[PDB]
Amino acid sequence: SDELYRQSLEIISRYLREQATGAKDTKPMGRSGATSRKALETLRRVGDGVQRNHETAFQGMLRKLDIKNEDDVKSLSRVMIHVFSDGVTNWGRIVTLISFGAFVAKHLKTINQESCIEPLAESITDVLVRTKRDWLVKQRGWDGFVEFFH
Ligand SMILES: COC(=O)[C@@H](Cc1ccccc1)NC(=O)c1cc(C)c(S(=O)(=O)Nc2cc(C(F)(F)F)ccc2Cl)s1
Repeated sequence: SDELYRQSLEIISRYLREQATGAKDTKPMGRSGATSRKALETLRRVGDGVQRNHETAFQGMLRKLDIKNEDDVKSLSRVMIHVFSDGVTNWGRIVTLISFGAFVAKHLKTINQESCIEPLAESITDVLVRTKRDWLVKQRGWDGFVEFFH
């Protein structure tokens, strides 16, 4: 019964999976699909920029966390709650979180741990929704995300 969680996971999972594999998911979107489609298109544009600009920082974080398997992916939300909460909440920081997700998803594909990508998307979505639900609600959720970056 948690639409914010469901929609956020759908968007984040889609972005991480396509980033890691290079393949678009042809399956139709769930509820509020038009918005989710625009949110995904927005992440492709903004998140690809973030990944280019944040390579150094993202490599630094990946080295320190040393993520190599499902056990490391399952412990990630505890670390990322700390990292993500340690700064001003805005849409930019939220994109950075998801973009770091995509960066880690690409790494997981590289080391033949592609099966960890869905658990990673869950972890990222957990961090976002658990820490920022109230903020996301006030900022009009994914409709707000799309509008902000238009
Ligand atoms: C305000 O929006 C920013 O300025 C974004 C870019 C941006 C600019 C314009 C449009 C969209 C985005 N950038 C940042 O918010 C950040 C960049 C760094 C390097 C940090 S950090 O120092 O806290 N490191 C760190 C933090 C996270 C996160 F997101 F979970 F908090 C994951 C991974 C890393 Cl390595 S936050």
